Amino acid sequence: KPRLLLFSPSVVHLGVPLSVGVQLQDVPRGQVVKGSVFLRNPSRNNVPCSPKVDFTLSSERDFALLSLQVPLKDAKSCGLHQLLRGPEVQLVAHSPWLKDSLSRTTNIQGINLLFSSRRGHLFLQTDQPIYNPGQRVRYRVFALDQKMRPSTDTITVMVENSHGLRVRKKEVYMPSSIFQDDFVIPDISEPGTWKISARFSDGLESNSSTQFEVKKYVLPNFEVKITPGKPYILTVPGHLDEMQLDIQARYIYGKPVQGVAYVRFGLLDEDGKKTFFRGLESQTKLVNGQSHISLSKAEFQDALEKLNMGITDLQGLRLYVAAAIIESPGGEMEEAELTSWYFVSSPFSLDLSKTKRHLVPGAPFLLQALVREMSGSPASGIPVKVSATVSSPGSVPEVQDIQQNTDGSGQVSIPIIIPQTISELQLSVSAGSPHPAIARLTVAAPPSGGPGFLSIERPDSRPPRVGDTLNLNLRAVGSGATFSHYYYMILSRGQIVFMNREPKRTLTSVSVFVDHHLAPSFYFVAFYYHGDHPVANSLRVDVQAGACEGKLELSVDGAKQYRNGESVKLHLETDSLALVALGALDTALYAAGSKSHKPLNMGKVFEAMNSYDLGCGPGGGDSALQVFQAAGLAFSDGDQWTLSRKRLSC
Amino acid sequence: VQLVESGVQAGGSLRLSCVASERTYMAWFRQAPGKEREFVAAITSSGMMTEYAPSVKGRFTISRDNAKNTVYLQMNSLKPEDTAVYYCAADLRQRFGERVTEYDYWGQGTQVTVSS
Amino acid sequence: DEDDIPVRSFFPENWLWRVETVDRFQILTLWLPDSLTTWEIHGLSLSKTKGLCVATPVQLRVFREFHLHLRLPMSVRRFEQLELRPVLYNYLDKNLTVSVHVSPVEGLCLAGGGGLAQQVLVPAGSARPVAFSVVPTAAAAVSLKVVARGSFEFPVGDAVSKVLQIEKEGAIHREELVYELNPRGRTLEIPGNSDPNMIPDGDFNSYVRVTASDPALSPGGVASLLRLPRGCGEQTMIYLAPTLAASRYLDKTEQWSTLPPETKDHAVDLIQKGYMRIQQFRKADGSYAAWLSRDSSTWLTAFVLKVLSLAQEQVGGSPEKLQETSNWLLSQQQADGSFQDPCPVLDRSMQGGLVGNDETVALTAFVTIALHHGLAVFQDEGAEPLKQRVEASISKANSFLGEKASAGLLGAHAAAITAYALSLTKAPVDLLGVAHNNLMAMAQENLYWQAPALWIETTAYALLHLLLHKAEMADQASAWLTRQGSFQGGFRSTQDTVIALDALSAYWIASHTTEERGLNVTLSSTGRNGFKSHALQLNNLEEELQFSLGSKINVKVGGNSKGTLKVLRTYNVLDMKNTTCQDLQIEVTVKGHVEYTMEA
Amino acid sequence: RVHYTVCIWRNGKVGLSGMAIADVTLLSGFHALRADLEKLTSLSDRYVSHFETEGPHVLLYFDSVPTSRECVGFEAVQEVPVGLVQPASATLYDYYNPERRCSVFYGAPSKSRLLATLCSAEVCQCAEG
Ligand SMILES: *[C@@H]1O[C@H](CO)[C@@H](O[C@@H]2O[C@H](CO)[C@@H](O)[C@H](O)[C@H]2NC(C)=O)[C@H](O)[C@H]1NC(C)=O
Ligand SMILES: *[C@@H]1O[C@H](CO)[C@@H](O)[C@H](O)[C@H]1NC(C)=O
Ligand SMILES: *[C@@H]1O[C@H](CO)[C@@H](O)[C@H](O)[C@H]1NC(C)=O
Ligand SMILES: *[C@@H]1O[C@H](CO)[C@@H](O)[C@H](O)[C@H]1NC(C)=O
Repeated sequence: KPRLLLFSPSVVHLGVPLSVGVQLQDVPRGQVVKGSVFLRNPSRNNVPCSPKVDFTLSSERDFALLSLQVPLKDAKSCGLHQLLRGPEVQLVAHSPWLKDSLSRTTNIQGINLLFSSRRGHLFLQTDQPIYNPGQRVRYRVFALDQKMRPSTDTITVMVENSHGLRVRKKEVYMPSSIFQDDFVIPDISEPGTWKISARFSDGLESNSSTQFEVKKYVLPNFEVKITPGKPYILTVPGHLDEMQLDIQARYIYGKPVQGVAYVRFGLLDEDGKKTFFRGLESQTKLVNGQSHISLSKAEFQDALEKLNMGITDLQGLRLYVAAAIIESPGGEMEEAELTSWYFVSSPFSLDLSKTKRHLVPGAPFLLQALVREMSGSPASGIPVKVSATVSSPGSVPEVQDIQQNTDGSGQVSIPIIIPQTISELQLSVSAGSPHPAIARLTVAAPPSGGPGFLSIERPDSRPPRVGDTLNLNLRAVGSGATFSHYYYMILSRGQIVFMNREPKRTLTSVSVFVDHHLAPSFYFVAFYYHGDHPVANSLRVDVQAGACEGKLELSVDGAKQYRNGESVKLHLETDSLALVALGALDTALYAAGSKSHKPLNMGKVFEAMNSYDLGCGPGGGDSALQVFQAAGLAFSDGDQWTLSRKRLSC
Repeated sequence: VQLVESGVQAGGSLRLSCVASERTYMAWFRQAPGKEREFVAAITSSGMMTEYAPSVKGRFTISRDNAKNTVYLQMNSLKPEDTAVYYCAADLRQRFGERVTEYDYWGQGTQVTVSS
Repeated sequence: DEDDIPVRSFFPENWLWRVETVDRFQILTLWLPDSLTTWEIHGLSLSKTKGLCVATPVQLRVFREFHLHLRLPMSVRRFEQLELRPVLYNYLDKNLTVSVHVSPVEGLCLAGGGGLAQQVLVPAGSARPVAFSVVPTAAAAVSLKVVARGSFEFPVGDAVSKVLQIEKEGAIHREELVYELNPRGRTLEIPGNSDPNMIPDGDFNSYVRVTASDPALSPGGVASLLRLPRGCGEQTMIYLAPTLAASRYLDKTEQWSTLPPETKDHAVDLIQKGYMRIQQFRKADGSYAAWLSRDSSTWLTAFVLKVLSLAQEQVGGSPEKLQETSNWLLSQQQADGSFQDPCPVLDRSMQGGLVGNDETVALTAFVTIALHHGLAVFQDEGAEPLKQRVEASISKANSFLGEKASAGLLGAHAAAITAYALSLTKAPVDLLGVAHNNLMAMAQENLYWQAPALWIETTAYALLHLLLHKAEMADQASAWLTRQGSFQGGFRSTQDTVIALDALSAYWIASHTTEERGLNVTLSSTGRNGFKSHALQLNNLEEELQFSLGSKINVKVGGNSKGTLKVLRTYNVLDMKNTTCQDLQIEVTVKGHVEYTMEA
Repeated sequence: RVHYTVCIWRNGKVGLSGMAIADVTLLSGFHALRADLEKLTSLSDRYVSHFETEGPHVLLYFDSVPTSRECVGFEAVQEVPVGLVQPASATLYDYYNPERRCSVFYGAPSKSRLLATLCSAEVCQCAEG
């Protein structure tokens, strides 16, 4: 019962190369199968939407990765833009071998793909984060293809308004990939959050939006921030945490400032309404730019009883704080706020988004959790206890307790062994000492009676640096020794960048050389056939942010503290020939009343890259079809086929 | 906060002194029978600056003692028809020169008469 | 010395905005702008080989030991007293007695009448603001330079020159003219500004604001209709009518993706083989009879023409082999335009709702509907004499149907079919109107007309007529067809299945249809500078355009879409706001002696 | 060598009732005596709840704003002669919303709270000299 397996990402972006994974299984080892794969849309008489691509592979090499080009001009030719319900294109594999040899219904095998014009990476950089009306707004947008190399296509720069109204549209073709432009704000425009949007002209929904805020302001000279001693308040009955915070006023150029610092406290509910306190208005004098403000527990009790709100009611209420630091003798005052401060019952937050659901019986199920102090960086040395409740239908549900101490980055991995034929697993994770943060979940076991599952495992259980070679182990569970080889494929950014075959042994150590093409998180799908059915278990694997590959290193001539009007020799380095987008931004603008939005930093670049990742969820699925859906893949072996995506984002 | 006051042929002189436990700017007021009291002079807490009633320009001077914290009011060259009861009073808000009667906790004063 | 002090005037908020190449080494000299702050310099490398990586920001810091921070207020009305406070800053280790004095600048009122030095002693590590109050009386903007010249004990001086911009007379007023737009009421006029509060000379900036303000059967059951054609020359069509209808119905509805893609290529071969299966039953004159030996039947020839002509868009058939087939049908037209069956079909079941009291009316309607379907497949070149007689044949046929259609007293199936046939072939309007009016009255009340074979078919044909004549009637019609078609094993017969699938295919494409929704307007007026025009395209978002039209403007909105258009006008008026504080007030009186170096 | 009497009042019943922060600014070389202000705060009957004084600037936080013209004073000294004649300033920031301030002026004892302008018209000229 030979089969032709067809693999490809469950979304295809028009205008950029597509990668299709095709292979053979259960071959008599004496025949060579040749065929073609092409994109045909059914609604228009099956006209191709892409050039024909053939694989012509044999049994000795049954795995093949095909780089399918899908030019956008053909998409217009086949009328893909003329569809009336959803962008549904079909990818098919045509080969006479299917009809003559396998005696199938037709000599063609295919899948259903949801195409979308989204393509290329567009990064927008504005002159300064905030504008007062009447100023000349500069900006530039970077055009980058999927492979993060400079592109030379045409884009439609669009400058929206606060109310949501277009103000300026420009179409331009950029042979240098950097488009510089200057736009002028009206002198009457009311304060608000504007927006710049740029999208590839030929494409439709490849827009990337940056928001520059227009507000009425003048440049301040000292920026004050409020840093509470502990960013959370414990409010469980009996014990109430002391509420103290430190007010720091420093000039934009660093030196401390001396003056007064008025403070008013309050409570913010979820919607945003404020409710201040009377008599708690504590004002001080800054000493060396620092002042400490505290509220005795008794004093706090007086304020609430006066308000009659009570203590037990502070469930999701936030401790408002504002300051009005007046720089005596200058007199200029620059207020601050501390909206982010909650009344929480525990000092830690449980992040269990990484533990994969759908436990695989018979293999060590791993529980990945990230414990982070609320509104703070990940914390180390937090013992975490788990109470797994294995639900065996034929016996009393067993309970297993195990504990482990945070590695140092906030992650914990505790393998809990689960037996066969288990109804489900319900566990509670407690992290903290004292006042543990409890967050219990249950995972349903895959239906029994199916073909033997597969169990991937990562020994190091630590994200790999770029350039490492992580190791992964596989093993079938159950009496499924029919197969002879282990199959796997590496997915990153919705493109099968590596497909390979592995032989079966006592231990199967599959090595992945994590290269830049696998970042920030590359899936890892592996499968084998229990004779006829497929069984698989993918694995979301993260990759550390690492560093540049272009190596843009900005530096200066030491630290001389140049006086105004002086000349500085900036030193910059680049690994390759590149165009550097130098931009100098006064820091006081961050002080000017604004959200303090993050600039264009690696957090967004890698977020932008991975925004193309189609699969979601950490991995693993009950049935081979479900796992291949979750990884962002289309799978069709002739007998079982992958359902098309219901929508672009899960 | 209580005020205590203690202390003559025409052309003479007098040195009235009012003692207050708290150290402040207490001024001098005079009241004659049948008519409303009118100020004579005042002195601030530090005593750097003082004002006198226009009728006694250059004639009545005020000084204070930093140890016993009083007011020393010498009255050289008395003018014969100035007879009246003099009141030393103050407020807690240092409203120097506040001519009109907005002083609280008035003192009792002392009777003084001038004979031609 | 006044001149020696290096006046500082360059106070940008972003200066190193450029782009340049890299070759592992370049020494670019940056001249720090004359501002005291720490600069968040950064950059992005854009390389052809490697690509982008965001650099690590560099926190350059520029600062002077003894500086002067002068922070002008943004809005400084004229005729209003102003408070300027240059806060001397002295981080040195020496007590300095410096002098602050705004240099005499035309267009302003110096409190001292000009350059009067105000000696001030600044304890080290402290600030000594020297309040300056100058009332602005200039026209547009005045640049005032504050010079801090120190004593000879340690002569360090600073000089800041910040440009002060003075706002125009009075406050600012906003006029919001909310209106509407539509395809009647096309042209509207906006009255020109006539408020008496207008300042005769002043900035009159106006902006426009236009807003667009914009507002399937089971793929499983229908996919089961794809069956391999089999049987005699009659049965080969029963399995080939739904087979093409299902393939066509899912082609137009875009439901192939729901089915496995091999199914589409599995069906394209059922029709391909099906076309051959029925083609070999063709007679010499293209009769497509039930059997080669049996006499021909015009009904089947019409039915086979419709199905085959429709499938001709896919199978690479021979156009001339189809042209002759139409010729046979024409030759059977009678004197009045009717069609008579030369041999009835062996099985009357496939006829659907044709069997009944009257047949010639339905035959005429059914054949003409099919007969037109063959017009599309005719070659654009040649057969011109053949084509011409076709229009005459249908026109003669339409006349008979119209005569019967207006007569009335006809069956429901005849009534519905007659409506569509006249609609398809563009029958004369009067006949079209009377025929259409005949259908609605005969209709019955998503209750319209389980459903037997007769009712299901007539609805589909009528439903098609409503689409070609969709407003609360077709939409309420499909709710009976789809509900009637969703039953298990629905669409019992062959004629209903082929045509019902056609109506839903036609109905679906109508209901799920989108247009340009254009709304572009035109603004024009006779301004002082002359005549100006503008337009605002809103095919697919909202737009606002800066237009220079100081008089009454002309609007010529056009487009089926409807939206909201409002125009914003900005100008200055005569102010009336009290200068005295209304809620909270201060009263401070300084009494005593203040010594002066010089007094007027 | 110079006296002050800062006076503040509030109409009330507006809904913005709250504490106030005086922003009194002195002439050149003036700084209030810390002894005088300290006396204001220590008293049981305290009006200037919190005060900070550095050089010209003086902050007199007021816990209660009376409806009437009930107000406090204090003394000040001078060291450097004032080199020019002009009106200094003042400002009452609402402690809960400093954007509803109240800028006011004053001057030397014999002078006024404004400068001499012949403005009174479309044409507008001043006569300081
Ligand atoms: C491109 O533009 C579209 C429409 O203007 C944006 O669609 C929004 O997407 C966000 C999240 O992706 C949703 O929360 C909004 O509701 C969407 N708006 C509408 C009107 O559908 C889209 O986000 C833009 N692209 C990017 C990258 O931001
Ligand atoms: C500045 O004057 C103060 C006056 O108290 C004095 O204490 C200080 O030493 C002086 N600074 C220098 C550098 O002499
Ligand atoms: C938009 O303007 C064009 C002129 O270029 C005109 O032909 C078109 O009709 C306008 N739009 C609509 C909806 O009428
Ligand atoms: C407010 O302005 C009006 C006239 O503009 C004036 O009569 C009134 O006195 C002002 N308010 C106060 C508190 O004086």
